[PDB]
Amino acid sequence: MQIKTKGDLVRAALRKLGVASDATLTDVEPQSMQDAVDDLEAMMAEWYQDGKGIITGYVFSDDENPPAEGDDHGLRSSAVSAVFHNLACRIAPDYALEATAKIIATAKYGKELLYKQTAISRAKRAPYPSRMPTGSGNSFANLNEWHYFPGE
Amino acid sequence: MQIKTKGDLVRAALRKLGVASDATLTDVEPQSMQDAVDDLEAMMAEWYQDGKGIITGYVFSDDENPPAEGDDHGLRSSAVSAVFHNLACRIAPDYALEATAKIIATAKYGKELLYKQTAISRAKRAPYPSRMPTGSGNSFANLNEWHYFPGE
Amino acid sequence: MQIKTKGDLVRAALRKLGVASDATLTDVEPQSMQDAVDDLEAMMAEWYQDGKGIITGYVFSDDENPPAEGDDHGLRSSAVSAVFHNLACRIAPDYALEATAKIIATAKYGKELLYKQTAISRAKRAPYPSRMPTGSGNSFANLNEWHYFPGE
Amino acid sequence: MQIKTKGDLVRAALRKLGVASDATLTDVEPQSMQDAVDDLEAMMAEWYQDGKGIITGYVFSDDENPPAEGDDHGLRSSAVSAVFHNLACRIAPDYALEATAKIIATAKYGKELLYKQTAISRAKRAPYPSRMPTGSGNSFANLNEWHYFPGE
Amino acid sequence: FNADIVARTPKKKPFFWPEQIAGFEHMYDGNDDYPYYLLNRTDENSGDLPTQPLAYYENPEVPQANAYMLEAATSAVKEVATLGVETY
Amino acid sequence: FNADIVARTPKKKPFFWPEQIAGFEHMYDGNDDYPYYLLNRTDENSGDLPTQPLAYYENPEVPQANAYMLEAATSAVKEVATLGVETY
Repeated sequence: MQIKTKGDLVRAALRKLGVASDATLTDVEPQSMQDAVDDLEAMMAEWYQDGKGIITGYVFSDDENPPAEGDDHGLRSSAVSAVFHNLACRIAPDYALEATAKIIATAKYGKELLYKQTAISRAKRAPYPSRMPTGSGNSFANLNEWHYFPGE
Repeated sequence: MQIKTKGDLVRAALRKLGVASDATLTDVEPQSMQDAVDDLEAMMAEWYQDGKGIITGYVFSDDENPPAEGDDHGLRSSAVSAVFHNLACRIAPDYALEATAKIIATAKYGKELLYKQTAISRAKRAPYPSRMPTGSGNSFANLNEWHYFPGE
Repeated sequence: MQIKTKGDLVRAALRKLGVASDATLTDVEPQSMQDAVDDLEAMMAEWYQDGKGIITGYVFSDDENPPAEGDDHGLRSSAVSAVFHNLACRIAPDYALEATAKIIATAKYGKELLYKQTAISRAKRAPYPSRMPTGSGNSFANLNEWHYFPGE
Repeated sequence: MQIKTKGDLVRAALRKLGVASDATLTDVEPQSMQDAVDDLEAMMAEWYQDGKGIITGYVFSDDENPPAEGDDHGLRSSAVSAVFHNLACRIAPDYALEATAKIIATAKYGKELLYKQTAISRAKRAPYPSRMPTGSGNSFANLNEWHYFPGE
Repeated sequence: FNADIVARTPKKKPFFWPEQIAGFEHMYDGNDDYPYYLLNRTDENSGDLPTQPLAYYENPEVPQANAYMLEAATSAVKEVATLGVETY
Repeated sequence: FNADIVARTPKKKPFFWPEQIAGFEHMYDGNDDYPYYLLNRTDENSGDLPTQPLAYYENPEVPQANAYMLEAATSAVKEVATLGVETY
């Protein structure tokens, strides 16, 4: 993918909003880019609720490294579009703007697709209760005195 | 995260509202920042109902320390975003404004995600009533004269 | 908290309405502040129906002390926001104004949170009726001739 | 088909939006073409969720080859229309535009037709459960001690 | 055929959007350690999650045709498998 | 199969939004120290909480196919396991 850094995601979001692009004649101040990177980091931290939210492979930059822009986001190829569409939606209010309906629909669809695989992986059935017998059909379990399921 | 102080949250909220930013040519008076910090402290006190509300790790400043702005909020990485978003919705009426729909939606989503883990932790089932027998299956309890559940 | 007096609450309410603030160039006459303090006292008396209403710790000033403004309100940290939001809503009609939707929503939420703990504390189940037997299972009561519940 | 490259898809999408064409007098900057190609790659990666999404035969370009535009997309003849219609819908917000109703309807229809065959192929019935007997009618299985279905 | 209905048929479970139960998936796995079930309510793009009554997969059912035909065939075999009235 | 329904199936409990019962979670744990249940009503952003009738997880049920086929299998074994009319 050509989008390999956090700043690349920021530029993609700004191009989506029409605020700035590599084709326009006026580009935003680098402070605006830093603010957008901060918004992206906050959003990603909010999504990734310390491992109990949306898993994306995003790499959170540290304070020791000076430039937040320039580090690889670490996202997979299938996650970039959703991330930068949601970023455009989130940073639209900064410029007294409002993301168009297509951007909002794409952001919703991308977030759903982002969480689809994790939701599939988290649909796990609980084990048998501790008060449930194994049954006489399980000859191996019954010969070894395992009459009831362990549980937990 | 780069948002490490209460004033950073206030600046993020003001940037969200479009009132002021590090890119604009006119910034708000420091008294406006102090008022926003006071509003943030009041909102955090309201949310954290002396420990029976929303737990976020926010650190309440004391009167002995002069500058309320400058102390770390103590929030986690996932909690920051929601906070300042809500802050925007609470300080928009000061400047005769109204936060856009995206800001309100993000504030609702962030508050819900903030309380999600505490709600999971507080879904505790009550113990057995004091009038409920343990049963003869519980051989250990029955042999030690524990025929009924304690309760409370 | 930096809001420690009745006048601080009045100033916060006026700032929330956009009427006056420490940043504006024209502040209201001190008579307007006195009128707002009177409105706050009336509202607090109405809420606190001689102890049968909303309990907040608010301290009612006496006639002997000349300045009603200047005394600590005595509210908790979590009650200040609701109080001053409701005060802004109540004093908006004086200046031919109308509080915005966010202020009204915050006032409703704050009042609900204010009464939440008292409502929890007041949900007390009535004792057993005077005509209800204790039952033979209660050996201690039956041996002491307490065959029926006292009641009241 | 005359649409054999990624840039051909981008040009078809731009023509569908009325932004640029081989008949107009002003064509978009090549940077706009590169941005559209990046959007197409992101959309294709999102659709093709590492093989668990929409299978189309699209070939993802590598970083070693300099020009992303110029490589054959590898799509089938029946997939080109849906791809470039969805691309036009996705890149419309860049130019402060909104795709007309016909383009959106064609994009929906094309995506449905794109996933139709894969949905048919993925409607596979699960095998018999491990606890289900084969039955005495299956003489071959019963003579070979296969009294129960394997499962999994 | 009826046996095939009993074994190879999805059973009655709720229909959920993945975002409705995001973060609460351990509440629905079948344990009994919670007093209720929690559902997500807000969406950062749509404001609020759409309202739709919970839909459950229908329980497997033997068709009226299958039961009627099983009864009819059993009755027919019962009536026709009578030698004479006795084996005189 | 039916036994698996009794053990591994979520029980009948209410469906709650976390904000609906925020602060009243001790009222729904199963104790009997309160005369009623309290619900949060207001929201600081949406003004008022949306209205939606309380939904409960459906009780576990044995499918009609399972009961019908169990009865049919038991009847078939009853009818076929008759030596002669007597072991003459």
